[PDB]
This record gives sequence, C-alpha cells and structure tokens, in this order.
Amino acid sequence: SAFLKNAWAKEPVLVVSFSVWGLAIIMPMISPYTKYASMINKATPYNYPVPVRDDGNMPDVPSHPQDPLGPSLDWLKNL
Amino acid sequence: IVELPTLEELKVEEVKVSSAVLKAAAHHYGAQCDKTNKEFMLCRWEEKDPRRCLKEGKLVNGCALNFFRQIKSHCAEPFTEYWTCLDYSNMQLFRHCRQQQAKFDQCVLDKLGWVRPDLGQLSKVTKVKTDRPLPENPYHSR
Amino acid sequence: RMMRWNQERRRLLIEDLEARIALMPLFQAEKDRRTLQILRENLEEEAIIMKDVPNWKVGESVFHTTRWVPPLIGEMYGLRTKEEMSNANFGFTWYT
Amino acid sequence: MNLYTVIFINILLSLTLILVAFWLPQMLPFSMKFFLVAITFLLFDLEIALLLPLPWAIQTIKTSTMMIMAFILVTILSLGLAYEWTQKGLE
Amino acid sequence: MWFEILPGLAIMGVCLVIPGVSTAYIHKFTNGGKEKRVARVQYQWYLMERDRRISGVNRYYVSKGLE
Amino acid sequence: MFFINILTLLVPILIAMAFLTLVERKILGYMQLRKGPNIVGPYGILQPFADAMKLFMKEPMRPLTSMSLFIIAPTLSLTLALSLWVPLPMPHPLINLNLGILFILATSSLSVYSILWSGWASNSKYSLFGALRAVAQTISYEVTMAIILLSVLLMNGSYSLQTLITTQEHMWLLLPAWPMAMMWFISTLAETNRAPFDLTEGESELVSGFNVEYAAGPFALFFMAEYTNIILMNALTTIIFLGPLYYINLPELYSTNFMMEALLLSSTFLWIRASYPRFRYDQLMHLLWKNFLPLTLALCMWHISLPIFTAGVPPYM
Ligand SMILES: CCCCCCCCCCCCCCCCCC(=O)OC[C@H](COP(=O)(O)OCCN)OC(=O)CCCCCCCCCCCCCCCCC
Repeated sequence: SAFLKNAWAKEPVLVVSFSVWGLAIIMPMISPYTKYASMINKATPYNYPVPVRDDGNMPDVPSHPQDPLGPSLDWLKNL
Repeated sequence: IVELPTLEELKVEEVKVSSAVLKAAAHHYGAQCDKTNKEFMLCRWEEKDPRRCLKEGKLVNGCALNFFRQIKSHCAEPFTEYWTCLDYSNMQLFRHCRQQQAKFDQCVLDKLGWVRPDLGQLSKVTKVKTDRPLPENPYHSR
Repeated sequence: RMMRWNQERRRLLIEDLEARIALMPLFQAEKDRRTLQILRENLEEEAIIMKDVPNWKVGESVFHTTRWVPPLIGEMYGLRTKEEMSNANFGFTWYT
Repeated sequence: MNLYTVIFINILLSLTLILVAFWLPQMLPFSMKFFLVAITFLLFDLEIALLLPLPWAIQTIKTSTMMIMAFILVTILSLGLAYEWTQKGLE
Repeated sequence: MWFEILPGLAIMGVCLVIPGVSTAYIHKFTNGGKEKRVARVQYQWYLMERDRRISGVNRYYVSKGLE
Repeated sequence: MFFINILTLLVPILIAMAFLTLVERKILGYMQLRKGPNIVGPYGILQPFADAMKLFMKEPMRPLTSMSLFIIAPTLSLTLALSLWVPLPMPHPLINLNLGILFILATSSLSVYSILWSGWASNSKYSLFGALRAVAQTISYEVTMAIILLSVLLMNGSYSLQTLITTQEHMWLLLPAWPMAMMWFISTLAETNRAPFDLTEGESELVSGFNVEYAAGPFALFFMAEYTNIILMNALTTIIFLGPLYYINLPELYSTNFMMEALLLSSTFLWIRASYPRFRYDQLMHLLWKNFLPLTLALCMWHISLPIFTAGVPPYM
C-alpha cells in the first residue's frame, strides 16, 4: 500500500496505466448493456433476409413483415 | 449452346425513377409490395438460374409501377417535396428530411391508407408460399 | 453522450439498410433482366463474328455442366466498348 | 484517376520548384541501443497492423470473442514492452 | 503593440477558408446543386449509376414521380 | 472545374503557408519584447515573398554527395505535404478516400525517407547524425501517433475523416478522449520537428543536420514542407479532436470554424517553441517508449471495451 502511495506520486503513469487496463477488463463483465453489443450488431440488417417457403405449421412472420409475429427491436427502440 | 432468353422475353415496363425517389418511398414499397417480391426471391434462390424466374421478375416490376401510379394520383405533392429534399443530401440521408417525411407519411396514411413500417418489421424473414414447384436436383447435380 | 449518440446513429443505420432490403427486389429483377440482355446481345454479335470460322459452335459453355454460371465482368462487357469495360473494371476504385 | 491527377500535379509543382532553383541562379556509429529500439518498432508496427482490423471487428456478432482476442493482443505486446524494461533491455 | 500580428494572420485565415468554401461550392456546381454523392460502398455506386442511366448521362439530373 | 478546385486547396494553402512564417516571426517577437519584421512592405506582409526570392536566386550548392538522392529528398518532402492535404475532410473534401486516415498515416510515414536520405546523401558528419537521430524519433512518434488514431477510429467507426463530422455533431472528441488529445498534440509537435521536439535541426546542439548542406531552392522546399505540415497536423487536430460546427444547409460555417481552431492550435506550437527549451534525444524517446506508449496502449483497451460495455458500437455507414 505504501509504495502504492508513492507510486501514485512517483511514476504516476504506470499506476494510471494499469488501473485502466483493469477497469477495461471489468466494466465489460459487469454492465447492464454488454449483452446489447452482440445484439445491436447482430440485428443490423446488412444482408437480405431471404424468404421462407410457407409449407405449413409456420409460426414465422406471416407474409407482410408488418404482421405481429416475428422478432422485434422495440428493445432497441426506447433503449 | 447457352439458351439465353430472347429480348422480347425480357422486355417489360421500367420503373426508371431516380434512386432517390425510391429511397424516400422505399419503406412504403417494402410495405405495399413484398408479396410477389418474396416469392420471386424464393424462386431465384432455390432455382439458381435466372432464366428460371424471369417471368416472376416481370410480375415483380408490375407490382411497383402501380404502387407509383397510386402515389402519383394521391399525395403526389408531398412525395415530390420529400424526394427533392432527400436527393440534395450526398448520401441521401433520411434524418436531414423529417418534416417533409412527416407530411408525406401522414397524407398517404390519410388517403391511400398505407402505413410507414415501424423501425424494423421489414428486415424480419417472410413466409411466401410460391405455388411454383420447389425445385430439386438444382445445379443439374447429376 | 457518445453512448447515446451512437445508439441513435445505429437506429438510423438499421433504418436505411432495411430501406434497400425493401428496394433490392426491384433492383434484382432489373439487374438480371439487363444482365441477360448483355449476354444475349453479345450472342447476336457472336452469331455474326465467327460465322466464317470453321468448326465454330456459335457458343458453348466453357464447362460441361448445364448449371447457370454467372457471367464474368469481361464476358458481359468484353466485346463491348472499351470504356464500358473500363468503367466497370476501374469504375469504383475511382470514386464518383 | 482523380487522385492520380492531383498527385502528378503535386510532383510537378515540386519538380518545377527544384529545377527553377538549379536553373535560375545562372547569373561509423555504434547505435546498438538504437538497433534494439528499431527492432521493437518493427515488432510493434506489426502488432498495430494486427490491431488495425478492429474497426470492423467491433461489428462482429461474436463481440465477446473480439474483446478477448483484442484484449489479449494488446496485453501480450504490453508485456513484451514491460519485459524490455524488466530486463532493462531498452534502458 | 500586438495589434500588428493580425495583418499576417488575416491573410492566412483568408487563405484557409477559401479552400473549404471553394471545394464545397465547386461540388454543388458540378453536381447540379446537389451535393456530390459519396459512394462509399458499391450499393451507392450502383444507385448512382442507375441514376445516370435513368436520365441524360449525368446522375445529378433526377427524374421524379412525373416519369 | 476539378482543376480549379486543385488550384484552390493548393495555392490558397501555399499563400497561407507563407503567412505562417510571418505570424511566427512576429508572435515570437512580441513574446520576446520586439516588433518583429514590419519594415519590408506594410506590417511585414511582403516579408515571406522577399526571402523566398532571395533563397531561389542564391546558388544551390552541390557539395562534392549522391546527387540523385540529394535532390530527390526535397521533392519527396513537398510532394508528400501537399498530397496529405488532398483527403482532409473540410466540408465536401477534395477526394473521399474511404480509408483516408490510413492514407494520412501512410504518407506521413513516407516523409521520414526525406530526412534519412538527405542526411545520407549530404555526406557530412553533422548531417549523418541528424538523420539517425531524426529517423529514430520520427518513427517512434509514429508508433504512438498511429495507436492514438486507432483509439479514435474505434469510436468513430471508420477510417474516413468525413465520418467524424457526423460523430462530432453533439460534442468534440476532446471531452471524451482528451487524454489522447494531449498525446496527439505532443506527437504532432514531434512529427513536425517543432520546438520542444526539434533535435533534428537543433542548431545549437548539432547544426541543422537535415539541411546542413542544403541551401537556396532545396532548403526552401523542405522548408515549405515543414510549415505546410505544421498547418496540416494542426488541422487534423482540428477535425479529429476539436470538431468544428457543421450545417448541411450552410457548409461554410465549418470552414470558418475550422479556420479559427486551426489558426489557434497553429499559434500554440509557435507559442510552445518560444516558451520551452529543447528535450534531449534520449529524453525525447523515453517519453514515447516510456512515458507515453504505456499510456497509449492501455487507453486503447479502454476504448475497445467502452463501446461494448456501453453498447456504443458505432455505425459503419
Ligand atoms: C478511466 C478511463 C480511461 C481514461 C483515464 C484517464 C485518466 C486521467 C488522464 C491521465 C493522463 C492525462 C495526461 C495525458 C498526457 C500526459 C501523459 C504523461 O504521462 O506525460 C508524460 C510527460 C511528462 O512526463 P515527465 O514529467 O517526464 O515525468 C514522467 C513521470 N512518469 O509529458 C510531457 O513531458 C509533455 C511535454 C510537452 C512539451 C510541450 C507542452 C505543451 C503544453 C501546451 C499544449 C498541451 C496540449 C494541448 C492539447 C490541445 C488539444 C489537442
């Protein structure tokens, strides 16, 4: 601890340096948002969503995507 | 040989409107006319060849032209204002023009009855049952 | 502020990607329709270029399969105007 | 092409100036310590080259992986640097 | 006093705004009053090209619902 | 037109480049209790043009030196500087290089050749040492210079300098990332061999190794290059970290604001020069391989995690 103190006052870059190294190694693990990154990026519609053959027993979005069934991004909205 | 289809076989009315025009009405077109398109997509995917879905493509085009004829007939002015402002921007970004968008969107809801699709609800995969025969042995697998 | 701004910016990005998602069907048809035209048009000239050549099948898939192999850029614009070919070839690398 | 046009004007403007300059007025080190630093440079430059792709990796659905991978890259190289210090190599 | 360093600066400033205003009006003149389309990705070049074909030869000319 | 847009964006910068030396020889003056050059012309406005004409007229001494390389280095220097101004994202940038920042980084690196080759070509001991010292400091400051940008980009989403105008529509990137601004500013001071970091031509310590033998026209071209750079790097600070206001309707405001911030930060390195003695060679490199590089590496991580744990990944447009 004592060195820590002087280190805070002498060579006070490394201290800050390491501190950040850690804080970046922690915040991700604990964050009400970490999960969103893999979703928000997953959702972005870069590639065309090829349709599916409506063979039968389909709970998928019913034709017009304006139909209720299907995934929603209201989580993205009002985020 | 190559069995490339003939021109008369591939001549059909053209949309030909500035890309900007489309981007402004993109959302609504994704709304009023995705029935045929999705089916066409299904054909063009499972049946790899393009020759095997040409006719569907013709239907694809026919659906939009009238989409435009409706808008031309009703709320043309709004749409005209919205596209002109949208076109000026270099990436034709949607947010620079929201005041013009609101009047265009509200009117066609009022007259055409259509609706601007909420954020999303166009990206979601669709089910369209193309009565065409789900093909097999594609790529002449042999 | 940066967190909120990029989250908004992301919402705008999903909005316009979906805008093309909706419009590509109209373009896909257009592309194919035009693509075939270029192939066919080249067929006409093809049926007029090597006619004299002996043992000259007007045209034949370089391959054996009858599967639809998309047309390379060269094939589409090779016979066509040089500029046309150049445009396609070096027309993106060179900005608008 | 547009860039090519600009650049050749850029060289032309310079070459014009040097020429004017010449035509108008007619009237053994032992950097061993450095050597080491130079090598580290090479190495660090290469890492940076492996860190350049991040701007697109940030988009990876596998965000977590990207984090772990990236974090490791920086950390490992950081360790290399520290060693230099620990072994007093650079000093 | 220090009043005098300003003359020189004025001629620097004026010579650093020209470029930014110039490049940003020789674009809106050549592109028909509409900002030069920035085609970062092909889609955009496609849309741009599509525009060319749609009318005249230049993409800046833009046909509308009345076509 | 495009040609006209090449005159503008070049001449204007060259004329401004000339007026920087003047505003350097007067701002340093008033800080040191002296008027500076006001007697030639009105208030010294004709002073930059005057020595340019003297420099070109005086004999270009060719020491008894590898001629080709000796003459090429100046050419490269100016070529690179003028070139680096092509993709700058003042509104509607001359050329939307999609990976512009990379381009800037690339050309900036090539400049090192000039100093290195110049020293080798000069064939004088002073010059040789100057080159060696220069290459080392230059490249090293490049290593933190590049990492500092990579941290920025990851919060911008792309390498294109045009994106930052949309990233900085609500707040400057100084507020966030100020710790790197400082480290970008100090690195911008090293890469333009300006004062605090000017061991390349210390004059007192070693006598102008870079151009020991260079005089007249060659002296001028690098010379011009350095000062144009002095501006360019300051301008990159004024786009990447201090984001000027921008309005699509009125694109001029950006240029005007860009002007004000560029001139003030250009004024700052003038002010730094008069105010500080010069760092030693060893001290200089220590600061970067020791005082900064560890700072720059760590924050890179923080800027990798920041977006994720804040779900603040930027759009790729
Ligand atoms: C938590 C999330 C993550 C974020 C964490 C943030 C934590 C708080 C920020 C911590 C770091 C803040 C400062 C960053 C830059 C300074 C980095 C540094 O450590 O300085 C090195 C060096 C001083 O080192 P020295 O005095 O030799 O002693 C070393 C002791 N280890 O510095 C120098 O010697 C510099 C010498 C400069 C000479 C010219 C000075 C010019 C001064 C005026 C301009 C200043 C910059 C203006 C920038 C404008 C905008 C770009």
